[PDB]
Amino acid sequence: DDFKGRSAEEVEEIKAEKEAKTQAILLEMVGDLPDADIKPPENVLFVCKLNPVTTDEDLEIIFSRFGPIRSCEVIRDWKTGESLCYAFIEFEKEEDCEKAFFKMDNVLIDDRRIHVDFS
Amino acid sequence: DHNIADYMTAKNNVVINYKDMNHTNSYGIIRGLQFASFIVQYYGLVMDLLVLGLHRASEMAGPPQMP
Amino acid sequence: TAEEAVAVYTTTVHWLESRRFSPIPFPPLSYKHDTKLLILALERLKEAYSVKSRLNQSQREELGLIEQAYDNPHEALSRIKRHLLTQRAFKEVGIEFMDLYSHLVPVYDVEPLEKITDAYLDQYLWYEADKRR
Amino acid sequence: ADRKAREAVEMRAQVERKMAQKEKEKHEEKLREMAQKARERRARDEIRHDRRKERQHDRNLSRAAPDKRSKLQRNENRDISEVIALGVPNPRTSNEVQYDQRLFNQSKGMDSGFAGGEDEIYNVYDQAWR
Amino acid sequence: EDEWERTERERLQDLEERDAFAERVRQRDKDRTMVPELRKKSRREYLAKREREKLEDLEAELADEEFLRHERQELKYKRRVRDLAREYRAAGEQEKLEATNRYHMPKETRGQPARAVDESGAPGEEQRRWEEARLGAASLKFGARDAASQEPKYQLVLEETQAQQKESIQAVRRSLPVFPFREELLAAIANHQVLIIEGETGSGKTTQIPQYLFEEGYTNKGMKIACTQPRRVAAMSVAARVAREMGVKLGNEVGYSIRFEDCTSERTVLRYMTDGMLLREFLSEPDLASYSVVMVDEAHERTLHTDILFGLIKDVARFRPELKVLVASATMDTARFSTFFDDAPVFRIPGRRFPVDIFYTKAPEADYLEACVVSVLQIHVTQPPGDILVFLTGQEEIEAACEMLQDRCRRLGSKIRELLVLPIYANLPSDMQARIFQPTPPGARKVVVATNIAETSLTIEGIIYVLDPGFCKQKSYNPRTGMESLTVTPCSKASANQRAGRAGRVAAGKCFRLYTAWAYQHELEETTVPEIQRTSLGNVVLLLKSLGIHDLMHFDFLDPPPYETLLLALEQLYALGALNHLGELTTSGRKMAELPVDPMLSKMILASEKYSCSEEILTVAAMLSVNNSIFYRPKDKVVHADNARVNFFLPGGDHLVLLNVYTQWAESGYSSQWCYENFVQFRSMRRARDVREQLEGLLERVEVGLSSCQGDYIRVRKAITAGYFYHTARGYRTVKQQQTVFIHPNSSLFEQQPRWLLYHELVLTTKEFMRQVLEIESSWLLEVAPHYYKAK
Amino acid sequence: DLDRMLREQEREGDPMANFIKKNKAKEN
Amino acid sequence: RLTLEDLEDSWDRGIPRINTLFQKDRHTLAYDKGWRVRTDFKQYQVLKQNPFWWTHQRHDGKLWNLNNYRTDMIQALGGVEGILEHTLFKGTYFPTWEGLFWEKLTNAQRSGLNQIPNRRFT
RNA sequence: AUGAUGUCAUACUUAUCCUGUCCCUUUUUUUUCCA
Repeated sequence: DDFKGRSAEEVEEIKAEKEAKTQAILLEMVGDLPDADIKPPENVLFVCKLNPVTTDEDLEIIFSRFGPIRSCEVIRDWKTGESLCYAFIEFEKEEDCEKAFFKMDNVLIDDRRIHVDFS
Repeated sequence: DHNIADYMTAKNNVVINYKDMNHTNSYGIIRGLQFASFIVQYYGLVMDLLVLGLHRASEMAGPPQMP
Repeated sequence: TAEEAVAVYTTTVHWLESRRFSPIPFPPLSYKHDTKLLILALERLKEAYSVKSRLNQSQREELGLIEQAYDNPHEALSRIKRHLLTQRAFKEVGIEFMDLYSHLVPVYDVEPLEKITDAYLDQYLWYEADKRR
Repeated sequence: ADRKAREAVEMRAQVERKMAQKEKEKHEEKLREMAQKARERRARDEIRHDRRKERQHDRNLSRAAPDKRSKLQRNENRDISEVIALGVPNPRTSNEVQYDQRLFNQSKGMDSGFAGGEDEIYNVYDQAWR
Repeated sequence: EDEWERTERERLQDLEERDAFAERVRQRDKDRTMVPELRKKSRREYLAKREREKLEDLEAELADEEFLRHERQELKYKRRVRDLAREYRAAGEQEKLEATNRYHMPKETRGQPARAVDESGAPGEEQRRWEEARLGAASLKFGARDAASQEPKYQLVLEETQAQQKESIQAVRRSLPVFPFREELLAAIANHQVLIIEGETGSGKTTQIPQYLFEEGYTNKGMKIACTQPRRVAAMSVAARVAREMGVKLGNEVGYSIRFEDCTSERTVLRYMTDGMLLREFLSEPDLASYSVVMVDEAHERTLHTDILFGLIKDVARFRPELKVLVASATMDTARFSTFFDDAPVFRIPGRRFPVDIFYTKAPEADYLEACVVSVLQIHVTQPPGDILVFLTGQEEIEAACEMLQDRCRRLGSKIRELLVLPIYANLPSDMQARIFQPTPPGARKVVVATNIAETSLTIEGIIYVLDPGFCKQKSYNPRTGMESLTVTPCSKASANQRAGRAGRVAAGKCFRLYTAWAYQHELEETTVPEIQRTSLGNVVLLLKSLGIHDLMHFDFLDPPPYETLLLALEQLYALGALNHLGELTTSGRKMAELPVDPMLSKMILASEKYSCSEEILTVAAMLSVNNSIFYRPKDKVVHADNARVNFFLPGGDHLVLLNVYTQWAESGYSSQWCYENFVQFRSMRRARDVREQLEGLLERVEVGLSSCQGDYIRVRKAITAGYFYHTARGYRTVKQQQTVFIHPNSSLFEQQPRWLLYHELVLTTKEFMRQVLEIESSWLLEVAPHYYKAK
Repeated sequence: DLDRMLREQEREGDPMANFIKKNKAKEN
Repeated sequence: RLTLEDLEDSWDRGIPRINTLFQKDRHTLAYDKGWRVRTDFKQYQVLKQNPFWWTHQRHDGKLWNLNNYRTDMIQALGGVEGILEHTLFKGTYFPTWEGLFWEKLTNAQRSGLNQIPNRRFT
């Protein structure tokens, strides 16, 4: 049967899900993400839009006010070690990671409004 | 487009004059129009579909990708 | 009657659906081939007055309109598209007859501005129908 | 009739689209099996990795700074053919047919040689007599 | 002028301090400026962006690997998987395409119709398209297509070293005429640091001399060797030839840096750039510590920026103890360059030449367009090998020469074979230019009629017979009248000598002089006037003042520019908002000199944010920054090209027309087919796009935001009038210089003569013309520059 | 135009050229 | 490339008439569609009747050449001297026939017969 | 009771006058991204 008769926003979110499904299928075709469902591990926060003079321990101490983080790792340069202003913070709980990521945007850390998302 | 077809139809509904006679052409087509040949061949296409039927005309024209 | 016209309309709709026909749009504001179609229509209209005879007032008026459209094609194309968009009532047409001594042939006489507009419409419609098959 | 025809055409189009959509999905499934053939396939390398890292940094710079994407977009393949001919030693192929220019413009004119009817205008011969 | 370099260096550190203060102001302004649903949104954006980024980068990495057993297997796997992804996206696009191609009978729409989504291959395919139409009308075949059955089909019985390529590359490199002279050349390099090198072209000096310096090991500590060029395309050719001599890809140790194209990946030993580049790192770096040896292009172009580079290199040779700088040359007029560089040594290199015996006409004539055609035909009836080049001095007579030669060639049939005629312009689309570089047919005696592109820039093979009428156009500017004339003049003797050098490049030349040898010996000048005397210097007076030089009238040069040109340039910069009461550059003058276009055009940017609408006048300045002419006016056609020009017309001058051209080129895919269908050159307006991109990138350094009005074209014309107050004229007469004016026929306001108007340029060719006019009312004319404007 | 005529006769119907083409097809 | 000698033999052959491929105005002639019907409905518009309603010299090409007819008619009438014996050529006292060459106002009538060319023919 | 004001047309004057216009070359910097 045809799928017609739903709402317009329902058609929009179904088409967006189809676009994301075809993107995930194409990434499975290429082999950059050879897993099927393609799911990142939780309690991991990706931090970007910052300055390269930040510290991992100071970022963990700042993030521990809204939930404790198990570890942190800044994605620096593979040849020179210069900071690429991107990092992954591995938390202990997913709710602590969500509470840390819900109160981290638009905060001038090292004179830069860093953004926190998933990885 | 509907504006084009409205011009096509309204061009044929004019007044024919000769000396002291005037009459409004409301039924026939006027062959003196510059675009009258297109209307004649399109109406003849409709009559070809009436004569041949749809199946034999589609067989004669072939598929639309390879006419 | 009623059902004959409905059957004709339905058969035409089914035939155009079967051929995957794309409908002819309006002539756009910046068409690629509008000047070439205007040149072809003006040559087609200038075909009949190549004898350079004594003519009359109406033929000289038509030839002057052809030359005015030839000098300024953009204003002529704008006037043609304005006539296609707006006007639905037209001037009267003259009729006469050619005696071919076995039968008579009707000859119609049209105002030259409408002749220019109809010639451009004929060229555009035949080019679009040939391109869209 | 117009309204009825509209609905009929629309519903027919939907049905056709649905079956074509199914065919596309079938092809995707078949090529997903070909992806497992990629799993049957992959079951100056450091210089290439450094070039890939430099290209990724250039792509991130072009994402951060809105401009043309280095030589891949500003030069690209649609460059000016002068620097393709001179500054690049790699040329490209050419289509169409070359002709002599001397065979090219013997006849001119917009219209046919019969000016409507125009019976009394001589012109029964093409060239002059002598 | 060591104190000049110290002052220049000090101005560079205070420019860095002003840049740091403006940067600190920029971050001051910047700082002063559900959970699974958010996870699904983040994953949707992340996999969409990463999928399109990896799909973009993968074929770029495959192309980089192609330019550079297990690796072959990995490359085969990568090629197969990118082909698989490409056909997967093609299948999805095919599904959307068959969803598009339906009947869909039209809805009755109230109001005016709207243009929907449209195409095919437009440039050059209409000829083969109409050939296919004639073939379809001509081919006749009966019966069904299936007719291969009942065929017995009888058959005929019949009867029962890659290292050698590199060694050939060094053999070709050792076949140069500089190869016996290289040891004495490096000895003279070790002797003096200011050595001038002369030699006629074809010797391969500019490719082998930095090469022989590279095996001399002058770049050992990381100080790279630099070679400048007068034009970008010749720099591309020289860098490509050196890179193919070395087998090393560009961006590496053989690399280039020109405008919008810097292929240097920080490993570049042999850096090839233009003179504007070397002025730009003079404007950034005070001393060439990163450059060991600078190779200088030939001075026979007499380019303005090369003369500025000559003055700065003389200042460096005063300042630095050594740089081993060296200047190339063509002819024997190196005594002035030697005496300019403190009795510099001159080293001559012979080149491969041929007898290019100059013929003569024993009559003075002033026609040179029928006699040149008769000369072409009389060359075509004598000796069969060779190609013919004819020099001319403008577009409008060389198209008439092409038409006359084509009409004379079509008048003969089997008599007189081939003779294909190809013209050269600067405002020619690149397909007709690239048709020249194709080899000639074996039955042809290919004629390339040309302007001075083949004399100066382009090198074309196979030419033997060369005509020369001895006329070229000069862009002469008169500062006493404030008027610039492009007028045809007789040439120079050195120009005729380089024309004869271009004549017999491959074989024995037969250069036909088109006037008397007495006028060549006596009436003809022997020296070409350089650029700085002919033209105004309003662009580069600000460049010299931005580099700390205050003695502009006492600056070192090969020859001094006239004082009236400097007086009018300083008076204009007084009228512009860049000079103080003491003739000193302001911080607004630093904003004037940041972005590199002309200051009279760069007052658009300082007029922006005073009337908003910054992006519109940015694109207006992008079309006013072009070199070649916009719009295509071909031989014949005319009416379609004129209608395509009229279709872009807007009230208020042609600046809004050019803005409309860039606006309609936007939201069109930036396609070449749109520019071909609208008679717009797709060589000159891509340059306008690149200029607009560079000026958009150079907007934080001037600190001007991306502002727009979307309808307030009165604000756009007010910002233009704020930028253009000096260039006004009304009353069929200049309002200041009292010189009569005439409207150009190619302008959008040739008819409907205005009440008040400004302009951009005042080129005199036949009448005193009117280039790039714009409608004003002289109401906001008094609102800007009140010192210049008084009493209506 | 004798040379162009011999060129046209070498580009004519020419069963010899068909023999040459089929011999190069069968040999290679 | 395709040379002049490739198509010099087949220049005036073919029903679409090969030389029509190399007309000057062929690019704007590529957009002319449906012109046979324009002639066959131009009989309803133009008063005079066209005998060449079925062809077009730019599209179809010049389908006939009658240049040999004049030469053979001059030969069949007895040559140029045999023709000129019938005329008043000897009365004109011209030395030879090879140099021979022929030829906004209001008016009461203009549809009358022009008697001057009939007088010079007589 | 006759003054100003508007491209609206029609008369009128000067022994007014039958008329002309499309550029050679070309050069000008710097900074981030996911198992």
